[PDB]
Amino acid sequence: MQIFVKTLTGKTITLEVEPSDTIENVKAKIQDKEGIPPDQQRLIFAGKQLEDGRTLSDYNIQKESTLHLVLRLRG
Amino acid sequence: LTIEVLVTVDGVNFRTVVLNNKNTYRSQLGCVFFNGADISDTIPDEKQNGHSLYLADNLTADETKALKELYGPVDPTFLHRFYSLKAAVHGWKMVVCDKVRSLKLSDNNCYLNAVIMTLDLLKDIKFVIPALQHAFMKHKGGDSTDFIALIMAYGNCTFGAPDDASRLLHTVLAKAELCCSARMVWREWCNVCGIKDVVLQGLKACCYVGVQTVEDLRARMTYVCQCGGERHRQLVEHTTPWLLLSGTPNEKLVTTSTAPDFVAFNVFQGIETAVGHYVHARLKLILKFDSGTVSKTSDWKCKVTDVLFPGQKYSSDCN
Ligand SMILES: [Zn+2]
Repeated sequence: MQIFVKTLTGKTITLEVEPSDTIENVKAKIQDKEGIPPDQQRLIFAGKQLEDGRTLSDYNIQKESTLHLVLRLRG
Repeated sequence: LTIEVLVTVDGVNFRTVVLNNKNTYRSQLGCVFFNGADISDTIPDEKQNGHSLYLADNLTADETKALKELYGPVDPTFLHRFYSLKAAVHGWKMVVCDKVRSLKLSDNNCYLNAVIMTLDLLKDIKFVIPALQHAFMKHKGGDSTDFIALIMAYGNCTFGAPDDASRLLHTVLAKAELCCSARMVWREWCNVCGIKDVVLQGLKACCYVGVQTVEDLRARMTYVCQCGGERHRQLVEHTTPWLLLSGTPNEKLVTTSTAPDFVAFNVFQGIETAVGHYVHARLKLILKFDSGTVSKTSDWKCKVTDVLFPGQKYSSDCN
């Protein structure tokens, strides 16, 4: 299964994962594609922030789904 | 020579543990807190004999089970981090301006001020996790140490370190529920695939990340369907006690000579790639709460992040 993650710059990456994969593992895939640490990644799908305690199936995320990557601000 | 202590992880179930004065607490038992202080790397003394200790690791089977019921499913380092954060943030203070409580600036905690002050405006919310709800009720009572430390622990925040208010806010809200009804219905349609409604209920229907205005939330979207054809989406039903919209810091001019609809909002000051500063604001004039510093302005050039709207009662015929 392939999904899509859009950044703020504009470049859109494609990730090959499975419904079983959790958000913690999805962030690991982004780590190997952009170099951005999982600790500083915010994934937004369908207006909801994705938490590391749940998987992709918990958010009903599947094929051809588009995710939004936003960096963790430091205030 | 030897002492006995009472070990607990919940303050209700205790077990006796025998210790000598040969090795450290950590060596004999594990990471332990005594009246809030971590004494793991000290030698047991007669002065602590019979006293109660809070254990953070090397838990028994019973303690682990009670831990999961009390705090939910947490990582092995959670309890230590929570206990440690509690000790660290004990010196933090709330400033009270006209009954309104605001967290005083200290150790880069401004993002926490924005999170907490926003939470304080959200009616009919509660937490499922007993410890979190208990700390929440204490917070509303005037003692916020437990709640602050807990959400920092759940949010994996580090004492003294700058952090993201929106990220923490939605993390905390993901653990909460509404004490009333709420509903949000998206309608998607495509001439080939058909009409599809996406329903959200409860707290989930009161929060959205990606939009910061009611107008943009109710706007019709147009994109490409899975079949490759033209697909649309539009909000057709929204009934909430309140509405929290969150997005990236975008610069605008907020004025009260226009009579806005929103009740409150958070602002990120500084550049987004470096260490900035959060400020919480409410409209009652714009009441600004800068970590204990309170001021009023007619207008304000700022980069809004989270926005809080009143109750929604909306339906669209979608045409
Ligand atoms: Zn279609």
